This record gives sequence, C-alpha cells and structure tokens, in this order.
Amino acid sequence: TPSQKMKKIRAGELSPSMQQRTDLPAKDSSKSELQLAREQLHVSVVPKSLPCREREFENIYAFLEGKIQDQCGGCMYVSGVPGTGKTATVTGVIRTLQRMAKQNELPAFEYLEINGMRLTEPRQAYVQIYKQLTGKTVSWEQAHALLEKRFTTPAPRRVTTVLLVDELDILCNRRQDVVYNLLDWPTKSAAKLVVVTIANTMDLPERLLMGKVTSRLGLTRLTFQPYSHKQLQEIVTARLGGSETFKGEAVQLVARKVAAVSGDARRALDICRRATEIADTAAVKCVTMLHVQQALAEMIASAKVQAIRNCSRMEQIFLQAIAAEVTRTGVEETTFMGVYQQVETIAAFMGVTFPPPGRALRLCSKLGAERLIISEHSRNDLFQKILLNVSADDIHYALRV
Amino acid sequence: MEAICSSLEPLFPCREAAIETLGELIGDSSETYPSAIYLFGHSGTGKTALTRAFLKECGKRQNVRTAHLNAIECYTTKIMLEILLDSLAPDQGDALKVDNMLDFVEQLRRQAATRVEDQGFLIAVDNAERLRDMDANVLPVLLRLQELTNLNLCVILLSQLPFEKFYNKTGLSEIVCLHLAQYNKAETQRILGSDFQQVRNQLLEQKKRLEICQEAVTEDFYNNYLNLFLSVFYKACRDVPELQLTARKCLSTYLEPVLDGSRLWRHIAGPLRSALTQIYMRIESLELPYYAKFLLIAAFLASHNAAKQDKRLFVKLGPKSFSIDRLLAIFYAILEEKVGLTCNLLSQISTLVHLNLLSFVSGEQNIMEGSARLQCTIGLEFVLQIGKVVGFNVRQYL
Amino acid sequence: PEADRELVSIRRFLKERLQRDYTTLRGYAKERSNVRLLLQRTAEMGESNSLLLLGPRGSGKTTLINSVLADLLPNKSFGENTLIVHLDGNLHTDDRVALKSITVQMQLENAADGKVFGSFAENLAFLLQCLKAGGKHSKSVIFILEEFDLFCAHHNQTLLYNLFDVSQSAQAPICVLGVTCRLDVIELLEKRVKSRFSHRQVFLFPSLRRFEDYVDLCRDLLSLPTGNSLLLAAEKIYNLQNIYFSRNHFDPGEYGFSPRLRDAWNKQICKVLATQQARSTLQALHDFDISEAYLKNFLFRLVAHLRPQSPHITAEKMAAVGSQFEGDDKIELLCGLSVLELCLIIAIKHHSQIYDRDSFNFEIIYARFSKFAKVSTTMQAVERSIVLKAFEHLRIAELIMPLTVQKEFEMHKLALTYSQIHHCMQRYQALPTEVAQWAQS
Amino acid sequence: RTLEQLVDFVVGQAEREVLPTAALLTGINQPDHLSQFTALTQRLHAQRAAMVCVLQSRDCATLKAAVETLVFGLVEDNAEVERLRRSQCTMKQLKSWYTNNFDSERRQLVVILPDFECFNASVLQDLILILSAHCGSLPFVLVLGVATAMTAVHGTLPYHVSSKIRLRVFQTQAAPTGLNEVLDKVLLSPKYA
Amino acid sequence: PLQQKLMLCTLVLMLRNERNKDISMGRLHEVYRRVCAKRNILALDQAEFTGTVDLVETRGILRIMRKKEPRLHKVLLQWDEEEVHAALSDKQLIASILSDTACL
Ligand SMILES: Nc1ncnc2c1ncn2[C@@H]1O[C@H](COP(=O)(O)OP(=O)(O)OP(=O)(O)O)[C@@H](O)[C@H]1O
Ligand SMILES: Nc1ncnc2c1ncn2[C@@H]1O[C@H](COP(=O)(O)OP(=O)(O)OP(=O)(O)O)[C@@H](O)[C@H]1O
Ligand SMILES: Nc1ncnc2c1ncn2[C@@H]1O[C@H](COP(=O)(O)OP(=O)(O)OP(=O)(O)O)[C@@H](O)[C@H]1O
Ligand SMILES: [Mg+2]
Ligand SMILES: [Mg+2]
Ligand SMILES: [Mg+2]
Repeated sequence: TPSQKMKKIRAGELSPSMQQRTDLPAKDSSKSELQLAREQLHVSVVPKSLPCREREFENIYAFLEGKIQDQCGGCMYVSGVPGTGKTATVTGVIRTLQRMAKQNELPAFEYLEINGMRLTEPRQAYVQIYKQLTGKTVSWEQAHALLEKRFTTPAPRRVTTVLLVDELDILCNRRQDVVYNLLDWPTKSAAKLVVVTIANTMDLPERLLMGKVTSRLGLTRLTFQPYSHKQLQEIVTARLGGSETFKGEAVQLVARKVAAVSGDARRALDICRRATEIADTAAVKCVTMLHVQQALAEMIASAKVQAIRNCSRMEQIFLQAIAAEVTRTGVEETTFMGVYQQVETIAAFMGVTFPPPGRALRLCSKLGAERLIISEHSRNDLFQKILLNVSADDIHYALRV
Repeated sequence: MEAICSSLEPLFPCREAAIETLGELIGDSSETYPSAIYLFGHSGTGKTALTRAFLKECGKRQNVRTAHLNAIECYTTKIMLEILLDSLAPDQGDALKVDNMLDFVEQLRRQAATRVEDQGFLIAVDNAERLRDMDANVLPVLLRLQELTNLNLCVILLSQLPFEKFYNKTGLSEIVCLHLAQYNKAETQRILGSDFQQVRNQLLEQKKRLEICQEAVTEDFYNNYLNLFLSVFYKACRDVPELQLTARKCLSTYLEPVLDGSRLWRHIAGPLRSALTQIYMRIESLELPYYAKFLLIAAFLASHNAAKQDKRLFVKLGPKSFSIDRLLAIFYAILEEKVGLTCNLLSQISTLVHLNLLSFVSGEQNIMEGSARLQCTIGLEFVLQIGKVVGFNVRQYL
Repeated sequence: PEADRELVSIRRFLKERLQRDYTTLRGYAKERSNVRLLLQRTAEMGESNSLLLLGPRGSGKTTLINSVLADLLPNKSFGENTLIVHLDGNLHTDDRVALKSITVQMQLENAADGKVFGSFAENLAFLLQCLKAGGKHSKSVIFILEEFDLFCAHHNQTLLYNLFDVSQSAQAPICVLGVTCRLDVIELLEKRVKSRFSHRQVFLFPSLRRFEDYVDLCRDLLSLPTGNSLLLAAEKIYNLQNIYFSRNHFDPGEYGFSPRLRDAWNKQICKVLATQQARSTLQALHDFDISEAYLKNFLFRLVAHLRPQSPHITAEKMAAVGSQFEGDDKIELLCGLSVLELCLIIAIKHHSQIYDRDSFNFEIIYARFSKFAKVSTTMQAVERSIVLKAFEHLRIAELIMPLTVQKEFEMHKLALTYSQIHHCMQRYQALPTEVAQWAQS
Repeated sequence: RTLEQLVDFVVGQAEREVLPTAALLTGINQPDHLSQFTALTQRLHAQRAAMVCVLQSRDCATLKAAVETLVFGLVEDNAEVERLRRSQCTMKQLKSWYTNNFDSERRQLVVILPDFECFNASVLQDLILILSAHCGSLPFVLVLGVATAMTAVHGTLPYHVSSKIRLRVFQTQAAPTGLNEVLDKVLLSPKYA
Repeated sequence: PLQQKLMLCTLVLMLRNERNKDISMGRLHEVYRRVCAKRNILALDQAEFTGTVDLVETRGILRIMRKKEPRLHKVLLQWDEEEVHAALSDKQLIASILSDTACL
C-alpha cells in the first residue's frame, strides 16, 4: 500500500527512483565535432580545475583546511554576482578536501549542504540538515531539538562537519532565528561546525542581518568579481579544448559582448551553444563570426520595434496618440479621454475613421496585454491611466523608418 | 435547431431575431459551439428568462448538460465550481469534492466520451459583472473552458453592461457579443397584449356583471386600454415587468364604467396619474420621544446652519459635519427648558444613530474622546413636521 | 432532400475547422523548426535546454506547441524516452498546486493515482531528490509553462528557480518551455532565475500584417480541401489518437465532399472574395485587429448563418456581420433608456459642458432637470422619487460612475463622451421635440 | 391581529421570479418586538406551514456570513422542530436538504430581519438578489422589521433590487397607545392593592 | 562592466543636473539610450537594463524601491558622487558623460 511506502520514504529506506529510458543512449563515437563542442560547451559540464579562479580556490582551501586541522569551527561568507563561479569553486575545494581525507592526508570530516531557495520555509533548514545526517524526515521542531542535542553536547569522538549554505538571503526573515542558530552553533566548543555561506550581495551582513548575527558572521569574507573579457574567453577556450571548431575572433566577440553586460559565465556558455546550433543548420563545420553575430542578436533581444511595426493600423494610431498626449500635457501618465481626443485628431488628419471608445478600450487592453503600454482594468473607462511602456522614440523609429 | 426556435417563439414575443441567433450559435448539439457568448441588455429585456428557457429546452430535446448560475451567490470560487460540477456531472451525490480551478478542469476532462452521442455542455452565468470582482483567474479561464477541457461546451454570460467593462490587465479571449435591445412602444404593446386570454379568463371567473363583461372585453378593447396606458406610462419607464404590474391594477380600476354602465379616458386618466406617482414602489409618520425630536432638529440645525453662524443665532452641496458637543450646545440653545444631562439623552443620541437618522461620517472608534463627527440624514419637510407637532418653529432659526 | 444535407455537412465541417483543429498551423517556418529541433535534441541526446515562446495574444503560440508535439510524439523514440508535464499559470495558482500536479504527471512514488501524500516541503524535497538521482540514462521531462508570467508572481519563484536549476546541473535532462504573452517577462525574473535562464527567446509576431495575406488566409479558412489532403490529415490525426487535445479533435475523415461540390463552393468563395464589398469589410477588420482569432470569430459568425434557404456566402452577408462588429454598444444601451433618463443625461451633459467636466450630484442634476420640467408641458407631473430611481438606473448601468455620503449627495462622473450622447439624440426613436430642442441648447 | 395577518400572508404564499416579502411597520423600540417575532415563529410552527430563520444584524457583516447564518438557522430550526459546521453552510446544501425532506410533501422558508435599519445596505441588497435567484426552486418569504417608515425601505432598495420584490405593508400599534392601554388596564385596575 | 559604467554615469548626471531625485527606471533608461546613441554604442533594451541595474544593486551603490511595474521602480543612489568617481576609475568617460546636459 502507498501509505506504508510513504512511511518508508520518511524513514529514508526506499530510494527516490526515476524512470529509465527504453532505448539505450547515443554513443560518443557517433557524435560530430560540432556535437562534441556543443556538449562540452554546456553549463552542466563543470571542469575538474576551474580556470581563472585559482586565488579564490587557494583562499577557501586554506580556510577550510585550517578549520579542519585545528578542530575549532567558525564561519565564512563568500559573495558575488551570479555566474561568477562561487558554488563551483566551493564544491571543488570540498571535493579536493575529501580526496585528501580519503588518502589520509587530512582528518576525515562530514559535509552537509543546503540551499536557501530549495526550501519552502526558512525553518526547513533544520529538516534538511538532519535529513543529510541520518536519512530520516521529521518535523522541524524535533529536528531542531536533535541538532541542538548533537552540537551543544560534548561527545568524543565527534567528527568535523562542514555546512555549506547557498542563498543565505532566503534564510533571513524578520525574526532571524534560523540564521542565528546556524551561525551560533560554531561558537560553542562542543560543535566542530564550520559554516560557509554563499549569497549574492556583498553588504548582506549589514543590510538585513541584525547586530549579533553580523557579529557571529565574522569578517573573514571573500568576493567573486565579475569575469573580464580575457577571463571569459579563457573559460570558453578551455571548454572547447584543442578543437578548431570555433574561430578565435568569435570567442573574443562573445567574451567582449557578454563581459560588458554582466560577467556571467552561463551567458557566454549559452551564447556559444546557440552559435554552434546556428552553425549546425548552415551545413558548415566551423563557427565563424556571423554565426556569433546572429546568436548575439537572438540572445540579447530587443523586440519592441518589431512589435510596434506588426501592430495593426488603429493600434499604431493609438500608440502615436499616447505619445502626442505625453508631449502635450508634459506628464508621462495620461488618462484615456485625452488619448481618445488625440486619437480622433490623428485619425482625422490621416484620413481614416476610428472605432468608437469601446473598441478603443479593446485596443488599449490588447496593447496592455503585450505590455507595450501600462493600463488599468477597463471597469473605469475614460478615466483609466495609461502609461507608455515603450519609449516615444521607438514609436517614431518604427512608424517612420 | 428549429425545434428549439419553434418552441421559444410563442413564449417570447418580439424576440425572434435573438432566439434565431442563439439557435444559430448553440442550437444544434452535434455542431460545435463557440467558446463563449455574451448577451447583454437592459433590465426587463428578458435575458435570465430566455437563457433559462433555452437551457431547459436544449436539455429536454438533446444530449446537452446545462448549468445556470448566479454570480452573486458565488462569494468564493469554490461555490461556483461546486454548483458547476454538480450540474455538469449529475448524480455524483455527496461525494463531490472540488478544491480549485485545476481540479474542476481535471474532473471536466473525464466527462468526454465518443463522438457518436453528440454531447454538449452549456453554462449560463447570470449577473456576470461580479466575475471581475473575484479571484482574477475565473473570467480568463471561463472564456477558454472549451479549449481547456477539450470538450464541446459554451459559457454564456449575462449582464447589463457592455463587454468593454470586462477587459483586465492580462487580456481576454474572443467572445460573441449579442445585444438585447429594449422594446419600443409597439413591441411593448404586443407583449402587454399577449396575455389577453389570461386576462379574460381571470376576469370571467370573477351575476349581471359577468354577462356585461363577456359581451365586450375583447381584443380591441384591451388594445385600446393598453394604448391609453402606454400613452402616459411609457414616458417614465420602458420596463416590461413594471408595466405589466401597473397595467393589471389600472385595468381593475378602468373596467368600472363598462361593468356598471373615448368616454373612458378621463375616468381612468385621473387614477392613471395617481398611479404614475407611485411607480417603482412595489407596495401592494415617524413617532418619536420629545427630547428625541429636539435632538433631531438640533442635529438638522447643526448640519445645515454654517457653524460660524452659531455665535449669532444661539448665544442670545452637502449636509455639514458636526460634533456631539456642538449638537448638545444647539440642543441646550433651542430647548429653553434646561433638562439635566443624564444617561437617557446621550442614549437617545446613540439610538438615533442606530435608527439611521444620524450617521458617522468620521471617527467612530473614538466616539467618547471628542474627535467623532456626525451628520444629519433627513430633509427639511420632516423637520418642519416635527416643529409642527412640537410647537417650536424651525424657520425662525433656519 | 439531399441538397439540404450537403450544406449541413459543409457548415459542420467549417465550424469544426474554425473552433477545433488544434494541431495544424500556417506559416512560422523558422520558429517551429527551432522549437522542434530543441525538443528533439532534448529527447534524443539528453541535453537540458530552456525556451521562451513570446508573442501577442492571438498569435499561434499554443498551436505551435501542439503542432511540434503532434509531429514528435508518434516517433516512439520521442514517445518512449520522454514524459511531458503541462502546467498552466491560470490553473496552477501556487507552487503547492503546481508541485502536486508535477508529482502526479511524472508518476512519482508518492503520487498513487492522483492523491499526493505529504506536505509542500516533502513534495519539493522528493521531486528534487528524484531529479538529482537521475542522469543521461533517465527519461527526459518536458515542462510546458503556459501563462509563464504568472509563475513569476509566486512566492520567491521557487518553482522557476528549481526548474531552471535542474537545466544547468548534471541531472535528469529536462526542458523548460515557457509560453507567455508579455514581451518583457524576462525583467520579472530574479537575478538568479535570470542567470540560470538560457536567454533564447522565440518571438511569434504574426506574418499577416499585409492585407493580401489576410485575404489569402480568409480564402484558405473557407475553402473545402481536396480529398487527398483530407486523407493525409485524417491519417495524421489517427496516428495521433493511437498514442491532452487528441480526444475531441477535428477528425476530418468523417467528412467527404464530391468534387462538384468542392469546385462550386471554392468558385463561389473566390468570386465573393474578389468583390469590393467583401474586401472593404475585411479591410475594416484588418485595420482593427490582424489577429487570427478575430478573423475566426468573424468567420464563425458568418458560417453559422448558412441556412438551407440561403446556401451561399455572399458579400452582403459579410457586410452585415462586419456592420455587427463595427458598431458601438453604449449607443445601443443609450437608445434603450426612457425619456426621463435621457433628460437626466442631457442635464448631465449640460452641467459637464458648462463647468468643464466637473463632478455632479443628484441635487444639481435634479435642479437642472426641474428647471426644464416646469416649462416642458410633457414632464410636469414627475415625482422626485421617480427621477431618483431613474438616476439609480443610470448609475447601475455604468453610464454614471462614482468618484472611487448619502445616496442623493454622492459626487459622480459621466462615463460617456459628448459625441455618444449626440449620436443617441439622432438614433432615438419617437423622441419628443421638446427634449430634442432642449438637447441643442 | 397583526400576527393573524402575517400568518395568513405566509400561508397564502404557501397556497401559491419575485420573492414575496412583508414589511412590518413596527415601532422605535427594537427590544420589544423580538417577542412578536417569537410568537410569529410559534404560530408558523404550530400549523407546520413554514420554518423560520431569524437573521440579526450582528450576524451579517458580510454576504458570506449572512448566507452561512441563514442556511445554518434554517437547518437547525428544522432540526429543533422534530450538526453542520458553519463553513459548510452553503445554498446548495440548503437546496439538497430541502429536496431530501419537504419536496415529497410546500413548507415556506420565512426569513426574519428584525432590525432592518441596522443591516449593511450592500449585504442586504446582495442577500435579496440571492433569495430572488432561488425562487421557484426554494420558497422564500422575507418578513421585515422596519422601524422608522416605508421611506427607509424605498430609499435603501435601489432600482434593480426592488424590481424583484412584492412587498405588503402591515402596521403595528404605536407605543403611546400600548402605554395608555397598560396604564388604564393594569396600573389603575382595582384588583391590585 | 561597460554598461554598468554607462548606467552609473547617467545616474550621476541625472542627479547632478536635476533637483528632483525621484528617478524611475524608464526615465533613467531614456537618458541612458541617448548617452549610448551619442557614443555610438548599441544600447540595451528595458529588459536587459533592468537586470543591469539589479546587478549594480548588489554592490551597494544603489537601492531599488520596488513598485507595481518594472518601469516605475525607483533608483536611489546610496554612495556619494566622489566614491562613484573613484570606483568607476574611467574619468575620461565620466567627464565626457557629465558635460553632456543636452541629452537629458
Ligand atoms: N571559472 C570557470 N571556469 C569554467 N566554468 C565556469 C567557471 N565559472 C563558472 N563556470 C560555469 O558556470 C556555471 C556557474 O554556476 P555557479 O554554481 O558557479 O554559479 P554561482 O557563481 O554559484 O552563482 P549563483 O549560484 O548565485 O548563480 C557552472 O555550471 C560552471 O560550469
Ligand atoms: N419579450 C418578452 N415577452 C414576454 N415576457 C417577457 C419578455 N421579456 C421579459 N419578459 C418577462 O419579464 C420577466 C422578467 O424578465 P427577466 O427577469 O428575464 O429580466 P432580466 O434581464 O433578467 O432583468 P435583470 O437585468 O434585472 O436581471 C420574466 O418573467 C419574463 O417572463
Ligand atoms: N499561425 C497560426 N496557425 C493556425 N492557427 C492560428 C495561428 N495563429 C492563430 N491561430 C488561431 O488563433 C487562435 C489563437 O489560439 P492560440 O491558443 O494558438 O493562441 P495563444 O497565443 O496561445 O492564445 P493565449 O495566449 O490567449 O492562450 C486559435 O484559434 C488558432 O487556431
Ligand atoms: Mg550557487
Ligand atoms: Mg435576471
Ligand atoms: Mg494559449
């Protein structure tokens, strides 16, 4: 019966299996070189040694090796914009430390890991930490009690435990008891707990954490700066290996046009994959520069001029008249009645007749659906406020040119 | 199709084009329905009764499953889905459980069967203007319920408004708008004359008066009476129920020179203009205590007489707000007997508030602290009637 | 009779092609090939992708996904190595409801015939544990997120973060395909969700902005196709029903038209669409809305009038349905009012023209109306209560809106323009000349 | 006398779409007429012509609470003549509960509103529209407790709500008249020392 | 990055030349587009510009007051202008952008 199966699931005795394919997967020898480049340029394929993150690797490795060898416990906070190699470098450090512990060069340790965005409440961190120790799924009150009995009571031989906490800003709330508990347990001498906390903003400990939590969080911090155009090219030409599938100027264009916007590594490794997919359907074996140009135009999209050009005739007269009412009144927020007056003026100039204000309200709702304009519910006709979401110069670029 | 239209045209005169359009769209059950119909009109144009008769006739003659709602009883969406799935999946009993829109669509998808039986579903949602004041995924889902359930169904909406009051920030699907125009004078005369046989059979049951009744109560007599009735009553209302309800009583008053023995238009044109003054009242002297009367006229003088003027009047557009201290000051100014403040006077203030003769425009959480503001909610004629029954003139203090 | 039944079959065929037929599309050669190649590379090679179908409402976004899935699903290499999870932002209003639907549709070990056990956190942990334990040997999951902008409104975007995070991890090969109508849905995402999203965005702006493409579409939507094309489409629909919309589809195999009937109907349709009146009506519709849903609404209203007494489509019928489409409806509500409400609306228009759209009241409009009614000699005997009930009839029909106080003293706004009232004065039947003279001044 | 007229009104509706309703022009003093309504329920339960729910103004702050107390009052009333949780008190359960018992027999469903002026206006209008929507299926009679005058009824009921209303006015005696009757027949009676 | 440099320079220019410091995202994007079109660099649309300002918010230079629509989000500079001049370290570009009042 499924209820016994769920009681086995909460006990952790039955593996959460997933369905298997009926057909065997494709072999590596059948793949083309463009296909090998497209599967090496994936963002899920992490390298064993990350390029251009050697100094941060040395910093986190020296920190965690020192806290393991001294058997003391403490805390760390690494930060940076997304895509900058934080979680990959931290898990690479911990994989290197576990390889050292399996070769008896380091004392053995436990590695628990949670994520702030994989939880439905911040209180479920107690459930997910305790699940990775025993396997049992319990309530968060009993899990909190068992974790406090584990960490606050001295019991030789306690093994060192390393708790990585991704997305620390989600574990914060108003009361801040979960983050206080996770950063307060290293302060006790009975707990050999080393906490690494990953978040995005650099000033998270002073912005939204309290004073005692910022005191416990320490000052041993690391920042992951965004990738420059040299580093973000080195990453992609490391992923390609020794292959000659990509031109040298194409990767330089990808790095120069991604590093100027965000410094994300996922953005570059997705634009190069899209360029490979463009070069595949063009029946060529190399990814030249115009394939990268088409991929850069597709991924970094700007499709509001295409929407205004493909609007209907009455929609374009309405879009001209909202900008005319903005120019006339000066303010950016216009009521529907002045817009309809300018609509009838522009339609009288253009030689067309316009629909009545009901179908004009339908046009306003249709443009507000595309978010070309911002408009209210149509229950307040003739007095609803109409913001112009597109700029007024894009309308004149689309309807003249 | 033609059986439904041939059945509905007797009961609904002057609506042949609307019945014909609804028979074009959702008449036959074998042909596919449009995703939604929105018929609208004024009050009394017959959109609840026509869709009820259409849904009953379709469920009688064909394989359709109908569901007529009212959006006022559906204060949350679970009520609407429970009525909808009770009607569209009948004989489910007390085992029916609907949680949300997803479970409603998932249980409606199971109702699909083979195409040999030609089944359909029809949903009429009366008073559809309430759907925009609820959970904001009800009206977008109901306009595409045929696409979601992959089933031959139509969602009819009934309101007094155009569909241009219904567009929201997210956009809506296509709808087939239909108009029920209100009748002119000739169509309303035909509707009022369609029950001439029911009128004659009611009057023949209610003995010289019966033999003078049946010799002339005929078609042209009732048509001329309805002509004289609509000559004075069509100016104020075109509502067919109010005109029927007033025409019955005015016929009961009009028959008397014919029963007892032009030449009738004046004798009814008296009572016709007496009964015109009580249109929209559907009917088939406020005594108060003495200090309640003084407190009520003091509240009227406080709400009317421009509180800067109270220095000149008492020391010896909208109704203005006043505090309880100003009301008691005007009470002690106009009383001229100086009764002491007790429990019963301020209790009379509170029970005049509870009788809706006064009201609380502001405050109402701090009635005792002096920051509460009241306003009087009566007219001058009632105040003058109170001043007549008291002996205190108000127009000197006005 | 036999000639009466062939028109019944033609009307049923055209109605079923207009409302149903969720699979076949017209146009979109590059975008459909993009989506088809993306889902094929997800299902075959085990790649994890993400996509964002974008476009206006009414363009064929759902029809494109139905076409791509109906072309891929009878392959039995797609259909046996891939399970598909459909989610809707209107139906799955929370991450709890969406997650229980994901747990049911993937047939997980705690599903047990549509009744998921455990809390929301247990369902999330079991789903992430199931997807993390898989790999290239596992079945591909294809998530389809319709109304994708409403999934961004959920708390903390946990479902969007977890569906995009599996696409960037060494886990089960999933594909996240969002479909939404907003063109700037990517600024609704949080920066982590925006970082994990692969920014490929397919736009579906409709390719019938030119009027001749609109006329060609209206011709192809009314013509009767050849029997060989009907046989090919019926074979495709039978292969789709052999393996969701497939239960009640078009199924064009039940309809069979003789070649004389097809040639006569297509000749009459081309002859009508060559005229100037039908092209003027379609020009009015194309000037309003170039979407295919608007044209299909027009053609459904036109096909439904094919009674056996009038078997042909003609340009005057198209002109009648276009005149039905083009009219104002608040003018039709204004002509249904009695003369008392019309005099009240004339007094409201007079007050609004004098005081430059200032707010009015029942007392102000009753004063301005009583100044007319004493000298009108048709409105002398009206009580105050009847005019108040007429004011309430104007208020509940939303020709008067409040500024959102007693019922006779609330301030209001006129919801009409002056042109609508001026056209109502011309279209009104049996309006007395006293009111028509008071309306001009 | 007014009791007999109200019972004849309810029975004459039982002998027989707008709901029939009965405005009772009672006095200023609201605590005095709860005994009048209790006697009306006792006379309606004596003939078994109807079953009565009394909707106080304190129970009807919203439309949800008004419909819930209405269905709960009618269900518990018929339960007490010969229990559902209040969140399960819907109009569909009232229809099924009426179809189970009294469709085989026609028992009216009298709804007293003793303090008509204290009710919320919008909740009252929606309640009257709901009770008017269920006519034919469920027989509803709506006796009222209007205290001031009929102008309050004609003012708080708009154009659309009053069109579904078939009211008939009754008049209770004035409070000084009842005082003079008590003062002449009790406090001046010779039998009391 | 270059686009965050151009965003910060237009925010400093808009705060220097205007005494109303209630800057919306669309009003900032309109000045950013003209500054980019003056230097003949292709400007981002509103959808990438919102993510760019969101990435500058993480450094602590800004604080974005959230509203109902992403066009109406209010940017609030939380550094003084000399810290921005020292942090951008591209004074040849900063002095070129601050002297161009005409694109506002
Ligand atoms: N220096 C690098 N060399 C090679 N690949 C990299 C490098 N940095 C990042 N990547 C790739 O980019 C992806 C970045 O994901 P990662 O877990 O590093 O995000 P993050 O930096 O932790 O930020 P966030 O989790 O906030 O998005 C990884 O899948 C990794 O394969
Ligand atoms: N054309 C007609 N012929 C005969 N009777 C009619 C006609 N139109 C309406 N009626 C009668 O009028 C009565 C009330 O009409 P109905 O309640 O359908 O109007 P409604 O549009 O529902 O009003 P509301 O908008 O207030 O809900 C019905 O009993 C119906 O029989
Ligand atoms: N390219 C096309 N090919 C075939 N049919 C189309 C096309 N574009 C629009 N349609 C028709 O227009 C209507 C639009 O429906 P569809 O579901 O495809 O659009 P949608 O964008 O998903 O709508 P929504 O966003 O409101 O769900 C359908 O009836 C469809 O048949
Ligand atoms: Mg991470
Ligand atoms: Mg109705
Ligand atoms: Mg769709």
